[PDB]
Amino acid sequence: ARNEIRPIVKLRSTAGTGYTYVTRKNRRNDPDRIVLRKYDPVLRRHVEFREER
Amino acid sequence: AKRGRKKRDRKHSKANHGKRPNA
Amino acid sequence: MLIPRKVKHRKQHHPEQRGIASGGTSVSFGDYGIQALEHAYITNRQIESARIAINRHIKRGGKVWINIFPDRPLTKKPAETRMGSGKGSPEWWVANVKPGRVLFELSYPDEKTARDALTRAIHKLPIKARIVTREE
Amino acid sequence: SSSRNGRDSAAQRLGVKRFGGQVVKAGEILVRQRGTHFHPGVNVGRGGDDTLFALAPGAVEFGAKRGRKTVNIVPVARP
Amino acid sequence: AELKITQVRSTIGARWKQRESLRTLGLKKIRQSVVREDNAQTRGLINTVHHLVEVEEVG
RNA sequence: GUUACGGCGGUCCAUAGCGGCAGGGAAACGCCCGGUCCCAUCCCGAACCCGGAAGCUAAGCCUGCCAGCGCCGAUGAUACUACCCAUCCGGGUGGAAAAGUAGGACACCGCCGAACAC
RNA sequence: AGUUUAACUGGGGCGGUUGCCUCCUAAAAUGUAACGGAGGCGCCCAAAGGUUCCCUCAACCUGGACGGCAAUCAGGUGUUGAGUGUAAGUGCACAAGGGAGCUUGACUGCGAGACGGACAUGUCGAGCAGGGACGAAAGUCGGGACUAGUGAUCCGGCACCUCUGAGUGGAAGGGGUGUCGCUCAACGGAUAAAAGGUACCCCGGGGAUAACAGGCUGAUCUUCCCCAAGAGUCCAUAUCGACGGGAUGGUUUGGCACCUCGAUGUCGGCUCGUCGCAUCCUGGGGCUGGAGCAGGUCCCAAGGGUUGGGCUGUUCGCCCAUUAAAGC
RNA sequence: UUGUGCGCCGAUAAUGUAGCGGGGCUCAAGCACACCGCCGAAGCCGCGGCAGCCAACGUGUUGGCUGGGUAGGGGAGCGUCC
RNA sequence: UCAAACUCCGUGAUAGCUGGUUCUCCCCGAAAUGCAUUUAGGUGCAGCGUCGCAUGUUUCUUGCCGGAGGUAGAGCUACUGGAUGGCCGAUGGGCCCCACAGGGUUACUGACGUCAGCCAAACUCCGAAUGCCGGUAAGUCCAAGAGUGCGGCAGUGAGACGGCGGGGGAUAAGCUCCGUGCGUCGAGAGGGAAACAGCCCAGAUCGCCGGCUAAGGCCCCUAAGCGUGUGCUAAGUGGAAAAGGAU
Repeated sequence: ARNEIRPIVKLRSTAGTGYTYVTRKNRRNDPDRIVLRKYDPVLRRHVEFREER
Repeated sequence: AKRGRKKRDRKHSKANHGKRPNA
Repeated sequence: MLIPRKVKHRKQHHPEQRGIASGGTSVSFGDYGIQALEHAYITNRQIESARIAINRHIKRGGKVWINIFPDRPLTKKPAETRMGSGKGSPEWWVANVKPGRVLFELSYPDEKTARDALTRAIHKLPIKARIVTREE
Repeated sequence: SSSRNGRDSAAQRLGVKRFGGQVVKAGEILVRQRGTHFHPGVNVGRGGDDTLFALAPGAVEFGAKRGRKTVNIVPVARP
Repeated sequence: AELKITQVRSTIGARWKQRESLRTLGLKKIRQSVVREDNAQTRGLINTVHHLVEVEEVG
């Protein structure tokens, strides 16, 4: 729709040594941002991403 | 009144079999 | 006056006037009944007029049952308005009445007064009707 | 002086699409449906939208399994 | 044994099934006649189009 | 093969259910004793799990009985209806309900295992 | 100075609405309109997703400290009447409801065959491969019980690529993969960019479309009737007759929009008629709560007659003075 | 007192009978039920000519079916001038 | 002639607009619907037409077997809601015994249950016909001049009335809006209907001073029967009509 600072906010999910940004739309009135996360990159395999915007 | 009724009642004749166009 | 206290859907299609009765073709609770013969929509005010016609003709004591209730509305829409632009509001309430159906049932002793009363209540209604005894 | 109604929703073309007796290939769609009005039986699968489909070729049999109308697939006879 | 057919009316004002079924029996014009079997096929076609055909019976 | 046995299944899943009466425990189904060991409670060995067989068929379960609560259910007729006839009405060929009735029904069937036996 | 200023519409305007989901109409497949009837959306979600396992509510009856209609508890009946994130339906107890442990498949590369289909869009999809979750294994996991939750194309932006690099070598730039930027909501989106008047009006067209008139119907209006609650001192019917009901006539305000917009000249007045009777007078008559004079109501009856004046453009109306009477 | 088949009143508008199409009709020429015949169309048949599709045969004969037609598509032709 | 003269030129301006468009025969032959639309009177694609090639009966019809449906109808102590009359009276409550607690009384208001009779497009434990999807067996078969695929050439995209089913309206309209292997008109003459596009019959190759029939009709006008038989009608019914009234 637009680009307002919506409750459902943020994006970008980048990878360590894995450059395949996987995306997801989530809220931000909750605390967390330094744990969980996983997925398959290019040439590599099931390893861990950050939510890095 | 009269005119419409006589139309709609001429339709009940025998050679029409109960029906006519524009009643 | 007879109306329901609330209907779920307060704008209904017009009832059908096709077919004969399935129930109410048999006097139930009195002795001297009324039976319809045609198809018609009978309203609130008609039935009020009729029960008053009966009570002012027996005047003392003798009971009257009304096996009908106006639970189906109809919609007038306000005057001098071009057609279109919606559906009017409910203003009067009918009951459908298929032939064979019984409307009223009296319980008064003398058949003279009773038959006369039912006749006075027949002449307050739009339908051809007849009078019934509970017998076969 | 408004009729605030008027809306509606376009169709979704639901219902049976391969009735009793017919020959169906694999992955073919027997019925589209919202709920499990018709349930799967044998050689039949369910979708995401509660669609049904065939898992094995053959022909249909709308039978019941404990009060619930099922759909099945039976082996055709090889020529 | 066999049925004998005689088309009487016309196929005008008449629907698709009736028309196609007169064609089935072989009838096109009026006063045509046909010598047909009295099996279920034929009986059903006549049930369909009885108002268009007079039916007689040799047998 | 067979008995008032147990277990796994099926019927286009109540004709199979609920309730009442009587009745059975050989091996089995069970209930019961106790938390040593695996394991478990959003607290509780109540449940799940473990180790055994003092006790009882009371209950579960199986057997017969009761058509009472529920279910099943026709023929024929009627409603409705396709087609046709018919100047309004109504009608003819075919199809055919629901309800009601007569009635039915205290299920049936298959496989393995036991016990029992030639 | 150049140009825009929407469409639908039972004429246009005013109002309202335009896209998507659910239900009825919708006529037992699908589909189907109306300014027809009821609602809703332009989201949320370290879990309200995945998986393995386990359990069954609502309601009622009773007991029970504060506690009551209800709070948490215990015991029974309870096939399912609660609840399902959010509208409705279809489904869900075999649970998709409730609860607990791990957890990221809310993945990558594809996709047989099919639905629906103007077209572009849209929907499911078994199965194969890497690499994983859960589980003892079988097997399930390519988001949510399902359907709504969003917007084509162009033009630009960010990261990565072993694609190109306007003589060579680089580079800019352009590409590609993954992605972002629009109440373009008039939601298949005329431009990135645009509100109104015309009784100064002009042109082309239209009876596809309105006003006068005709026409159809007759809600409404007038005329008439049916039944009789009562009034009428009593007395239903001398007279008025309620509450309801059934028809006329086509003059009234309106409904439809069928001929006429390459012209059917529209309120009233004057002059001039002619026609109907549902009759103002005259004429004949029945009943009376008709003593008589005057009347009241009803039936038949159209031949003749049915005034002049003030105000208003007015029709209608009110008034003055007369009249046998001052008709519709 | 029931159900029926025909009937009565209610009934009633304006250029002229004028709500059988008219004369006229109950000494039915009206309603109903059966029966007999008949008239009636460019329909069907009968005698002939042309034409299109197909088929059979022979060096174009026959036969069956067919032939309303606007928007429109296709095919085959007359006529005028150089 | 002036809400911005006149003349030549651009210029043959442009119009989703009106009108007009010329010789003949032969064959086939529609549509007035859908989605979208700065769009509703226009247009694009699909639909229906023909021409050519390809595929050969795959189309259609009738019979038989298999399948889902929730319509008419009916039903409701089989759910959601409305609701008639009874039985009980909890619960409520006027009032009394007066503490008000508590004991109760009386038409009182009547849950919940219970006996009986009822209604519903958005109520359904149930559930027709037809229509529909596939299979099969024949039929038509010197044809329906069928179906499907492809390519050329288009037109239509303002539909009307009648029957059946339904919405809006006043269950009015020659009203308006949808459905329908229903029809006709459109594009279709002729006969009957007094005259009358849509009604009934019937689908026109041309000719004949030939015959038989349909719908309809046979006293004269008008060709055909003041036909046969048995009964009704007294009203000019026939040849408009209601509620209701009546030996």
